[PDB]
Amino acid sequence: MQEQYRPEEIESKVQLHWDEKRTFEVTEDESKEKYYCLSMLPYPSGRLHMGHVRNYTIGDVIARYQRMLGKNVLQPIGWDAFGLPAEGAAVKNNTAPAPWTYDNIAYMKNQLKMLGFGYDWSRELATCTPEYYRWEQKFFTELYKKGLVYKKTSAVEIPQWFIKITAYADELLNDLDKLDHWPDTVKTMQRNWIGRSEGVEITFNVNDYDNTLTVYTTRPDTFMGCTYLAVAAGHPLAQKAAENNPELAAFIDEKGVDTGFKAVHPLTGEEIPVWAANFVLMEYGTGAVMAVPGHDQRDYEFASKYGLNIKPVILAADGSEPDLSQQALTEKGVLFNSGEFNGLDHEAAFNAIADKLTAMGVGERKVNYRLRDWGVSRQRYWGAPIPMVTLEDGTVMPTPDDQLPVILPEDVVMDGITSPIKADPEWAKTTVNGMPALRETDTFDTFMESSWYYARYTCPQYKEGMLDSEAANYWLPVDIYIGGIEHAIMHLLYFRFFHKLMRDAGMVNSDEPAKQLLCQGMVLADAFYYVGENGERNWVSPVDAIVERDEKGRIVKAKDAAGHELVYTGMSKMSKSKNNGIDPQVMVERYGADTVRLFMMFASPADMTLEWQESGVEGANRFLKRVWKLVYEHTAKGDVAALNVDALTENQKALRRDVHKTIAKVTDDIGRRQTFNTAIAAIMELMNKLAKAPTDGEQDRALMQEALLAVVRMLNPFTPHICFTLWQELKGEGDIDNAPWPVADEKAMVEDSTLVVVQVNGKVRAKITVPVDATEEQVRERAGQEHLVAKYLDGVTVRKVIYVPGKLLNLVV
RNA sequence: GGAUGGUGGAAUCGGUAGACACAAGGGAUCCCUCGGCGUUCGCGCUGUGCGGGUUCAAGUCCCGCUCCCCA
Ligand SMILES: CC(C)C[C@H](N)C(=O)O
Ligand SMILES: [Mg+2]
Repeated sequence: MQEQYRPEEIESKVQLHWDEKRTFEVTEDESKEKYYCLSMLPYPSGRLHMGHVRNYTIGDVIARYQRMLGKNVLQPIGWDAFGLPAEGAAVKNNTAPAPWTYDNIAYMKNQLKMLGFGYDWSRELATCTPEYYRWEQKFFTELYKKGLVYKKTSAVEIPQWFIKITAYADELLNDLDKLDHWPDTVKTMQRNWIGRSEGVEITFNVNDYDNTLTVYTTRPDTFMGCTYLAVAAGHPLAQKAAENNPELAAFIDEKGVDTGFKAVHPLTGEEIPVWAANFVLMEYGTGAVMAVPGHDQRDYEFASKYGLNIKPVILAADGSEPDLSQQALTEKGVLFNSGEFNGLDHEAAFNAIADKLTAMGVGERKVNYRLRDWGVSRQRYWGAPIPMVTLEDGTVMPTPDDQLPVILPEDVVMDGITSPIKADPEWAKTTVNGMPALRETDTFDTFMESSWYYARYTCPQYKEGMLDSEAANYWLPVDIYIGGIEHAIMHLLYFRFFHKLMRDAGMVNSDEPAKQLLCQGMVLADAFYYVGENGERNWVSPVDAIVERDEKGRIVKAKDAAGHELVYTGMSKMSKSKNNGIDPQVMVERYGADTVRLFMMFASPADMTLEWQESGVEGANRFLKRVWKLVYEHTAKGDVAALNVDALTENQKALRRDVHKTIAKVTDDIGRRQTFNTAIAAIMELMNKLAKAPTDGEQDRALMQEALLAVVRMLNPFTPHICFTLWQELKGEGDIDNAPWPVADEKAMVEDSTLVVVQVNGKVRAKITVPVDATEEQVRERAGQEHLVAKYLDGVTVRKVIYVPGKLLNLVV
């Protein structure tokens, strides 16, 4: 064994062994319990950033741990390879999107291998390849035949293809209650985004107008407080009046403008004015609202700006008429100033007033949803072509199966204005049923590829369909999905929906794609800036800052190499703007992958923010050098005898108890609690003890052998290169990757003594060690033999005692 | 959601606050030491943002407070 730990001499050799032996390649083995650990696949942007390293380190810890528990673990990797960034870069360089993408994949693939993530590389997918995207083209035609896809002109104004996600709204909503192992914050975000609401549609007659006008409200209980109506800019009434009204005609093309039209409030008989307003969405509900400025903030502002009546109809929480001098009272409450409805509380008032309007035939209950259909068309080159075609006679139909995939041409030259498949008017020309035809030139929203990759991983070379259901149903649902909270209302909603569409096409037999979602925290770093003589802030990398600390270590002044004085702004999100990014490649090359992985798992709980500190990375590196050292010194003395567990000293028994208690804690921390920082802390604390243990007698050496074999396994999911090597040095059986996770020996953990905390009136006065089965009377006796306790008992009376067996004695005195 | 030492963080049915690490400072990569005040080196007093309550006992439970356009 080498005396020096040299990650450069170890990491690449171990990594080649994983490739040569295909260690992490797995099949659908029905004799093993499966575990599917998935991390969100990266965009091939150029290089890994620290958030990738944290995300993928967390998955790999879990994947390697679950393998050591004896599960059959799938951990796949791939590339979300279409999208805008490659078009930018093709343009800026001499190039095309494809070759730039493929070069970035190679480079980042190598980075991921250098970090030693145990991926099933045989299942690696790049989404920009036709062997991948053909299936989303085929599935899209299937969706179209099922009635779930349509074309419409909208604005986000050009024609677009839409998938009917609103047909699954109620299921996407209901199923949130099955996702106990998703964070509440993500579930709340999706609930709010889907935005189901229960309201009322209300119709008014309008003076001098051939039609009625209808609004949607979730607050019909405030209807007697309605002093005006507001319509969206592009509303047919708003448009009708704008014909004989310059001001309004002027406004539609851009706050509000009086239509001049008067609506008849149907409960009070009063005429109220109809405005056109910019806060009223033509797309949601009817594109018109009944304005209640006393009780909706937005209506409150509009009324104020135009001097419209503000009428109070809801009492304050304490029963008092509200102060609307400042703002709306939005709190639901008891009605007043509302005729027959006065005194009714919210729920009663909602239903009373809905019932009346329904009976009068001017309103009705209505469920609306904020969720819109999913616009999947993009006027961009670097994406999967939409498999639709237009015949000469005008009929739009799917691309015929015998012309799928519709291949995006990769050898193109970009001009930066127009898509090459759009600029070359020959590309669109095709033949269907003899009759000539035009194929769609738009490409899919890139969220298309990421919405099903997690399923394709289960059968990545299957040629007979998007999925081989037997394989998909073996692996799915994903057991844990790791990726950031920022995907909550886009990818994390789309992948739920696409799972359900695949279920309903018969391809999978489960309702939800992932059991647990773990959202890892952001990685932060110190940020500094100086003010140039031009008054501009120039941000200086903490890498490049020279701080100087006070007597206790607080930063109290700082400069760059150029002598500029720096203001310290604390820890912040890594970015280009603040100049505080840390390149993970530099740190892997400086310290080795194992150091980097360990620091990132150690520094903070996975779901909390992580503060990068090079001094912590250095600390992680030193710890690994201490582990290396202990194993070097122990293995230098050769083979060990069998441990004799019955003849151990009390000191030996305590160290062994510490080894096994550590096994139990680290097990519970990694597997149940998912607190990896405290797992590592427990291993460090044990390692400190082990470094102080004798190692000359045969028994001391057998005990050390057992401890080190346990420690190297426990560290392995974090630092697998060093551990792979240390295990061989210890003469552990086979490769560490398939060694069993240590299980704590209950006999080793039995205590023969226990520590009792002796309090006198609630305040600690001693801590005594007694035989483990000492009785309450014996503990008491012992407690009063302690001068430190007795001096608080001197000439005073014990009123009672509290005893928690083997733990605590409190003398109340 | 949060608030615990100079910092990151620990404390898992209320029961030894500050594990582990960093910074630090000192001594010879190994040993210590380390919340604050005092110390006869045994400990004592005090302490989890502030105020109150419950309890033999509160970081943990209760109440109040201060602070980081979808109709
Ligand atoms: C799952 C995808 C939307 C993830 C994306 N490729 C990213 O790195 O965030
Ligand atoms: Mg503080």
